[PDB]
Amino acid sequence: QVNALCEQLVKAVTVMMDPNSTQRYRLEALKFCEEFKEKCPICVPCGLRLAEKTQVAIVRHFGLQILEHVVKFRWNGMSRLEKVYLKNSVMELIANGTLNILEEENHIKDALSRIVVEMIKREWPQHWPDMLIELDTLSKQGETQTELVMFILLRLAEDVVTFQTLPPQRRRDIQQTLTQNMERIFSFLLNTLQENVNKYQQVKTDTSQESKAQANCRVGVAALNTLAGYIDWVSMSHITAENCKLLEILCLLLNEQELQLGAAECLLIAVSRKGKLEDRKPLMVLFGDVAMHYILSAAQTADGGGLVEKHYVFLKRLCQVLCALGNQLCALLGADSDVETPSNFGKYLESFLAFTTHPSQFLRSSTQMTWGALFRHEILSRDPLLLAIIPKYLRASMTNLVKMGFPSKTDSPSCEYSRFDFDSDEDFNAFFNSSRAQQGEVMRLACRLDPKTSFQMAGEWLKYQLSTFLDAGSLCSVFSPSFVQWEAMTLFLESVITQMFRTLNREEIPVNDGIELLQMVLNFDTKDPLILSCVLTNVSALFPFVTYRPEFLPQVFSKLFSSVTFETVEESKAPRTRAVRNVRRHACSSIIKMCRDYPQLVLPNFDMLYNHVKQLLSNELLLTQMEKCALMEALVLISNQFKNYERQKVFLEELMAPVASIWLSQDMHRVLSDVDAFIAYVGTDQKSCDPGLEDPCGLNRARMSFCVYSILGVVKRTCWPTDLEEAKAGGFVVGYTSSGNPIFRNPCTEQILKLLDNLLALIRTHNTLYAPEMLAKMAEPFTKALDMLDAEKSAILGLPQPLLELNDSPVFKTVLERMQRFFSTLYENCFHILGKAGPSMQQDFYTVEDLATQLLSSAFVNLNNIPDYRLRPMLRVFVKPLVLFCPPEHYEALVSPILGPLFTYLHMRLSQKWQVINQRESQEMLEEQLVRMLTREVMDLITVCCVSELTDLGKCLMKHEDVCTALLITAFNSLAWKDTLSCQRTTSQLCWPLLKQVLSGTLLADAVTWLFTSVLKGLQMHGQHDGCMASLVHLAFQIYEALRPRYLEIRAVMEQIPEIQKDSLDQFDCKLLNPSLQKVADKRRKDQFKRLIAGCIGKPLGEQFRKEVHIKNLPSLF
Repeated sequence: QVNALCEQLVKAVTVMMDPNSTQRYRLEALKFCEEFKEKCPICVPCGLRLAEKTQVAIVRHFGLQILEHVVKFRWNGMSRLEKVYLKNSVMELIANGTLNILEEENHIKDALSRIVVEMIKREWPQHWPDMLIELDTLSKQGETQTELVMFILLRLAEDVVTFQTLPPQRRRDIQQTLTQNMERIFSFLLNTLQENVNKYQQVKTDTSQESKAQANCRVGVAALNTLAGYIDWVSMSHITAENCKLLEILCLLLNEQELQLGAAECLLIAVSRKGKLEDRKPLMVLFGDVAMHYILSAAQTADGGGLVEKHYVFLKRLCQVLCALGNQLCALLGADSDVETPSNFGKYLESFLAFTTHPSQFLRSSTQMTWGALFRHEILSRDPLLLAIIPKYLRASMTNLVKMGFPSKTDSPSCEYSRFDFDSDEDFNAFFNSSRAQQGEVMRLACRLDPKTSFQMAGEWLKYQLSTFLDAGSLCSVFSPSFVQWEAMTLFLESVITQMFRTLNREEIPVNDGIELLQMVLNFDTKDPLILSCVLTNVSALFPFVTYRPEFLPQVFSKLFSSVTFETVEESKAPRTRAVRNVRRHACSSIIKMCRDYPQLVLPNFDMLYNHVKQLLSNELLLTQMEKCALMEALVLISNQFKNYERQKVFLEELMAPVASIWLSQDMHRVLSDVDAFIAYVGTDQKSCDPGLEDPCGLNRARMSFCVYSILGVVKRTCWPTDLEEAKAGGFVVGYTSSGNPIFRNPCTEQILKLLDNLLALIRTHNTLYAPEMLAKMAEPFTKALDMLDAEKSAILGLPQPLLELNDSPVFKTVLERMQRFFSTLYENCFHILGKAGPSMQQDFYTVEDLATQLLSSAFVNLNNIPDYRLRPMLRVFVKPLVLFCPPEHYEALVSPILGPLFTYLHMRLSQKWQVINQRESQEMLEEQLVRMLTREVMDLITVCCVSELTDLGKCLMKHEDVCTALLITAFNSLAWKDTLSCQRTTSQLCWPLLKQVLSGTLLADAVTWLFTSVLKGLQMHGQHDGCMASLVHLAFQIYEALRPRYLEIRAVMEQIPEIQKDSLDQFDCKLLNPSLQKVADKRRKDQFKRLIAGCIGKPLGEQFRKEVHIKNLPSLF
């Protein structure tokens, strides 16, 4: 009667998991299986019958699965005798009903472990008085039983600590029972691991008894994985209980290749705990001769093996162990007197340096953080051993700055490890660039400790590159030793000199040697653009020496300005390569940096610099617009040093007059007004495309770009003297505020205000051009002229940038990309002008006649059709600086009338697109990521607009009604969105001040209904993140004691939270309703009602990647 039903089930399985079965028989079989679990009361003895070892494992995997199902749901409708019969029968399965440990399927053990762990979840807190003793006794009987016990303990700890697939009150009961008996649990795990490991040691080698070797080995693996499952979260006292004997056992396991990875992971998890400082002291035991003996022996033994998938991972693990150990030593010294410098610090530094010189790029990048923590420490940066290893570290660092080791090539021994750790040359390029940017900071931290040797090696390297001839891939290259060694030397010298002038006294600076190097790089000459860029960066790096010997100032000029006109490669026979543009750009940039950081040196030469610049501007076709306006920015930076209002005023009028004639001409005025004439001027209406006849339009859009760039530069660079006395003397102070603050006037104001109107017209036409009605007016080859650039797409999508040789590569290679870049840089540059316009000319720009209405009629014309990738730079570049740089007197004049409808539209749009996303390769995730970053920028803008404990401007906003009815729903509706980093930002900093200033209106608003659902749904959204849990509960506690003594409608949703006892709630609510603070005082009532809200706590996905989500102290191997 049951054996026939079990045969029917076996038929359902053999037709279910069969590729030959048609879908109809298959779907009906599935229905019979799920309906067997759901509809049958005799599923327990059937499932127990199917799990017999004699049956096929598949059927068994079904049977226990069925059984599992029972203890999940059908348990509720069960009797006591059925329960105890199920426990006894399942334990009989663990003791006897299991296949041989060597050949038993692992997933069978996993399902059985699911059963036992679920039965533990159900009744272990009270109904299992001797479960630990029982698991111990049954484990002692055999090896299979010990392994299964390891599975049960690991999965149990995973579910109770991380996944929380268990009633919450039972979760606290089980967690407290674990914490109480944790000494016995960890003692059992350690004793069993040591026992099975010792038996493995005694049976390491036998003639024909390998079954016990592989068996006890696998048992040791399971025990190590369970220990790794507990070490991550248990208290530190159990790790160091028996005088840290766990650490010595794990170190003894490092020599065993079959168990080394597990021991290394357990040790790494142990030393990576950022817990209580006094409990982390005994970790320093690992600096001893014994622990470092096993660690170093197993480490350099693993390196002796080739690039095998095992030895490399183990080597990474040990490297991370040494890193986290060093971070521990850095984190302990200085805070406690009992912590001292280890006796074997020198050998540790030598081995760590050996990891720094390793071919693997990953291993080299892993040590950089610990090195920075060593150099940054106050005590260890004075230890003579570290200072003794600093020269070797700097030499190895210089060796590491050269970009070599691409996985596609085979020129370096790093290429092999790069093939192991990376997918393509692009990944290796981006990773190497970032890690190099980090070793710049760590390397400077090393240079401040030994300036003499660092400057010595930098100078020697510079002389080497100036004298030595190296292979260069046309005599030009980007991957050759020439370019990579030139770049590495340039960055090294840059960091060395920068930190030198940052730390060294002026009395101890090698002026003669630095001046010598500056002369050597000024005399050096190359026709290669990239090398020329390296030379320019070396001149800008060596420039501080000019202050001691300003005689070099002419020649330096000659080196920079000549580089501005580096068209010597090709004039008109072929287009200029991207390398050339990069060189001229480096030249103009270096000129700006010189005029910005040393204005008093260039000021007496303002006449010759102005004359040479205007001689470069005499020919319109010679210089690029960015180059022209960059040199203009330099001239303005020099002009600021005049410190006289009328002088800088006259110079700016004369400088901007050519921009005034082109910008204020009625032809240009009509171009920026009519949307059709704008297209005819830019030239996007071209039906048939030919390389010729496109030049006049290029001069048109080039002239417009020149005007916009010039306005942006003059607004950005012009400034009045910092010192108030020099401001009054030069005529820059024209009044005083109501509060008594000074009033300043900018010389560029009178000129820029004449351009503001046409600028706003251009912004109007550009914002309108995104409408599909006007977008369809463009030609077919220019339908994507307003689309997002490919570099922006690959950048926001996280994918690496394309890898190309700058020496042989056109600047655009596509007229469509030239158009797209033009529209992007123009659209962003205009909002840069309006962004910097406020702080540049504050009162004269804020008192503009009908300012807010003109901005709403120019900058916010078509916000529906404007995409996200154009909206976010607008808010970050224009709105945020405009709000943050506006006084509270002019606050309600133009800030609020713009912020109201803008924030409203942001709430509506973000709500819509976020609904589209949450309702469910590179094209869709692109838009999704755009929405996410747009949400981040909106939340940051709203945050700084209202929070610095609420700021003054925030309250001045809270006076208004529209910004409140649009501000309150946004910050609290933002919690229900997937962006986790933006949730923690608004909760602790923004969401709470939004209530302390509406206490008088909260009674009239009755917003208790929307607020509690918003915060609860927001907890349901992320949940898993500990930060969002702590902050979201902090808000949940703040909104609990604030609205409960006012409304009774809180209990309408407070009781809708699942797994809630009315006795518990009413015994933690009514006692909280009455203050009784004079009777009972409590400060930590948060941890009391956290159990009252757990259906919203959220749980991470825990069916696919079980171990990685649970263990949070294991660094990713990357």
